Amino acid sequence: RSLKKGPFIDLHLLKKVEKAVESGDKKPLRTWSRRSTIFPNMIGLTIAVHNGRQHVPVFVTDEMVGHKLGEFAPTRTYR
Amino acid sequence: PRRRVIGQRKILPDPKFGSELLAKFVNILMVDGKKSTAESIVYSALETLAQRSGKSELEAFEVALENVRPTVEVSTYQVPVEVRPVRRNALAMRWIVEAARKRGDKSMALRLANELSDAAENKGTAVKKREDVHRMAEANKAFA
Amino acid sequence: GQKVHPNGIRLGIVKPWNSTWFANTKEFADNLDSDFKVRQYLTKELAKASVSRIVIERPAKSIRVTIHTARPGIVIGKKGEDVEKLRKVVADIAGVPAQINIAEVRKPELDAKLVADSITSQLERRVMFRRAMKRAVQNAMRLGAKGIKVEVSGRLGGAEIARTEWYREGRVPLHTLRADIDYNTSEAHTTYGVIGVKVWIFKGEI
Amino acid sequence: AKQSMKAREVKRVALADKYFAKRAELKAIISDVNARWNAVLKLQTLPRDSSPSRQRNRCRQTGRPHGFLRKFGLSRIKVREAAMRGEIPGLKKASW
Amino acid sequence: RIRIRLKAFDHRLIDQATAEIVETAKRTGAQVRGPIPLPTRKERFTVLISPHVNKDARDQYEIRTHLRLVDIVEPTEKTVDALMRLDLAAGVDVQISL
Amino acid sequence: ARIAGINIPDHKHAVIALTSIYGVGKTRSKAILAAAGIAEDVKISELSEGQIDTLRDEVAKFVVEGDLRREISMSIKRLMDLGCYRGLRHRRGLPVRGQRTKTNARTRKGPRKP
Amino acid sequence: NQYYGTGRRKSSAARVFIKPGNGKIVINQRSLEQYFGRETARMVVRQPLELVDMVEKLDLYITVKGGGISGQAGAIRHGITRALMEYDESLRSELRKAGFVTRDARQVERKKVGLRKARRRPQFSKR
RNA sequence: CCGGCCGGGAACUCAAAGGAGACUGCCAGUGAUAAACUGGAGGAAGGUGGGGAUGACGUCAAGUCAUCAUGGCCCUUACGACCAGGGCUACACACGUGCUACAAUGGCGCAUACAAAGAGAAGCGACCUCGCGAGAGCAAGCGGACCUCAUAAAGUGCGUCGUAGUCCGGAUUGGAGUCUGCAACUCGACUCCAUGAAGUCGGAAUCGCUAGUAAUCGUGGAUCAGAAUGCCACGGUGAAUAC
Repeated sequence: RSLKKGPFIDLHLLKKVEKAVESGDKKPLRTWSRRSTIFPNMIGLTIAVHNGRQHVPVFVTDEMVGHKLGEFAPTRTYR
Repeated sequence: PRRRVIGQRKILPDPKFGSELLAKFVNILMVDGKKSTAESIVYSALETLAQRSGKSELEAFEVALENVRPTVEVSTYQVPVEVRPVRRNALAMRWIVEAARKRGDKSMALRLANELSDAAENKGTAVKKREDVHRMAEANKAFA
Repeated sequence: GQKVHPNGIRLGIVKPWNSTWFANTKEFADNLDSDFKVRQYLTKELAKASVSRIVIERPAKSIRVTIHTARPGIVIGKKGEDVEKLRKVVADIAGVPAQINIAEVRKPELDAKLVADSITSQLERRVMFRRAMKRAVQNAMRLGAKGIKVEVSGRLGGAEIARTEWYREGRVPLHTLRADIDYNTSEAHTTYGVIGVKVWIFKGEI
Repeated sequence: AKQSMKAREVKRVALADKYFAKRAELKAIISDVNARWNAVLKLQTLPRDSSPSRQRNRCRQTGRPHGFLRKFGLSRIKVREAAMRGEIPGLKKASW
Repeated sequence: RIRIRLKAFDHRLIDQATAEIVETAKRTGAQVRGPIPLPTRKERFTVLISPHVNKDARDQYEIRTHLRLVDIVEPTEKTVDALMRLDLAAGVDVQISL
Repeated sequence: ARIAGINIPDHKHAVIALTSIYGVGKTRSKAILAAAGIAEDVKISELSEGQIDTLRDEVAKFVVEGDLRREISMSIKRLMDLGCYRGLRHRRGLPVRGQRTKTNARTRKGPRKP
Repeated sequence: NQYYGTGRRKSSAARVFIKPGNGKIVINQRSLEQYFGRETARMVVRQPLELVDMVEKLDLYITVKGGGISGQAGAIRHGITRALMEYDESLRSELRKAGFVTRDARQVERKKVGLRKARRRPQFSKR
């Protein structure tokens, strides 16, 4: 995969997740940051991930954790 | 060949028997510029040919190749025409080598040793190629 | 499109280079771009002066620009304030202490930069091209010039299709590599668009 | 090639030698086998154009992105034009 | 002892320059080895010659860097005083490293 | 010769007849014969029974036939039940590892339809 | 005494030294059957010495570098025939006639632009 | 200290500058006693020696207004500008050009020999230690015929495999990682373990090559932080055939 040293999330998503788990899961999060590895504290939140045009809501299950965000937001619509 | 009549280049003879005939035979057998491999195959195959027939090396080769040399070869006419000697033994070697590549034995030295042995009593595949050429030039004899 | 540039195939044979500095890979691009700036500036600010060549050389952290021109007096001026002004701004551009020299191109009708600039100037003063070309070939063949070919091209006389119409007199041996062919090229921005003027001048066989 | 792009290129160089080569120190020294804190991996809120892997190496004269040649600093087109005129020293046709 | 290594793009210009530095040095000082030539670096550049498609039309170019090495042996004060400020070369890079 | 399952390989060198076990290639087989102290080029004929169940004892220490097939199947099911890119991609029957589907996706996608 | 030949062949160079003596061949401080005499055609370094024979005639200390197997071997052949200024210009009648004093000036042809190699043009489609 | 390693030698390879050399020059024959052709000697080379650069007047109103320049037209709170995410990587399909194969003239393991040409400072990065490996750590030397990339590989000598979809082939896929880079999900490269398709020589048809050529084997470079089976170069082995 990547990275022997740390996983990756953006610092703005770090702060939005800390405030999102502190004051309870109230609303989906506008996230453009698809670069970001799902952390175990993010479990239960609804984080909408940008797929180029739309923020699609991603409910975090326990087995999302070894993954990037953008895996759960497909960008190309094939029929 | 449109204009240019040509010479020909001189090949080095064989490093074991001094035979330019057999040197051209290892060049006919050679693939991908690998000459060492081809001369190993020729030395092994003709060595077991000399051991099997008991004659000698290149007279067993010269008999086995003497049985496959074509005599003559072929609106659309298929005229019969007399083969030049250099082309004669060139075709001989090409048919021996090609028929030896067709065979289903283990090693190339056994395929070619068995093909030269099958050509010593003229019953192999290259003799069927020679008889085939001679049926074509014998059927169409009416054009000279 | 098929002929080699007749300066470039003669670069080691008879023609010299217009830049004659050595530089390693660290400063080759920087020296080269600094040369584009000093030839760009020094070409724009001497448009009236009939400049032929500008030769750069860099002896040990200092530029040495040589202006081959046909009118050296207008480059120097009344006591050479224009020269010291030019080396001041060339020292501004290149960032090194600048020297500057002026080489007088006598016989200016045998220099292809001056001929192409002449015909270009006449074409953008709206004169007919056959006079400009034909006069250029006649007065160039008049003084030496074992051959000359001029070639204008492109929407000539304000047409709606583009022609070429080249002329030549004498011998212009362009595949011969020891031929001293002085070739240069200009563009005439007229009110109908660009008109390309090429001119080859054969001077001698070695 | 689109003035905007050349200006954008100068922006990226100026940020590249302002921040990084001074705080790219971080990514060379602290992301290392030393302790750890997650902190300096998150201290890449530097303006993303300080990264020197965002310069394109455009042509010095025309700003063309493709066909660049690092020795001369120019695209292949201006290398040929200038090479033939004789402003590139030493450079001439090759044949062997 | 004192190696002077000269580089230039023009071989006439570099052997002129090194002939001048040789006769300067062994005229004033002593014990100059000689202009050893040290292989020419040929850097080749293969550009596309057209402003659009047409890969197969290319133009090949080269820059030949010539070296010469001198290697002056005797460290006379006269040859290092007389060796400085006297080049009269324009396209030569010298390296006068001891 | 019935090692690690119903697998019965024979009349072949032991480095290579062990590769018949689903979950051992060449490397892992060199590890089994080195760990069991067996020469690499003996057959299963000409090999004792105590020697065979030392090979059983060694091949039991890696995840092989059944456990490996259901482990792989479990991995693929986890992906397809996540509905990630690798799962949708794994589900439609199109190449996973970011390859070219405009042409030449043909192992993964099967021989061409019309 | 000591007799020299330069002897090169496709990017090789074989210094050939000859003293009169036995029939030994010393190539890069190594024997003939150990340098390339485990390989194809060690006969060609011995071809100049079958025109009048080497049986116990001359020890030759040869030193070749550059090139391949056959390149080095052809270089030694040319080197010995250049180094048979031991005897006079007598030999160079017959040694000329075997085609041995000819420097075989076949070199690898350069790759040319738009061709995959020196002449193999890339294949062209429909028409 | 057996290594050009040292003192040393400048012979030799070589390096690079300057010269000599090949011109039908000599001989014989044929030919309008002409041009020339055929053959021979000498010579490293023999008849534009090999290769390259060099591409006439013009043709295709061929290609490029997106390298650049440019006439006219058009947008000028937008057809200009800044940003994040996406796309250019989509896939029922069809075509082009390549790579790897289908194997025994081979696969694998062990040992061992012979290159040329290049690149390198925000770079090439030894030695040594750790890791199965990609790599990591400390870090000399080198702006370079001095150091590094960098071990050439086919070859050869042994052993094994034994005509099997096999010890062929490596696609695909799961897992585990390394590096570069703010960041490898869309969408890198490489490594390790596992998986092990299709393919057994290709229908009609079609292409390249005339000699260091084709074929085959490796190596380097440009672009480039990282990304070539492409491109541009370099050498190794080395044919067949031309009535």
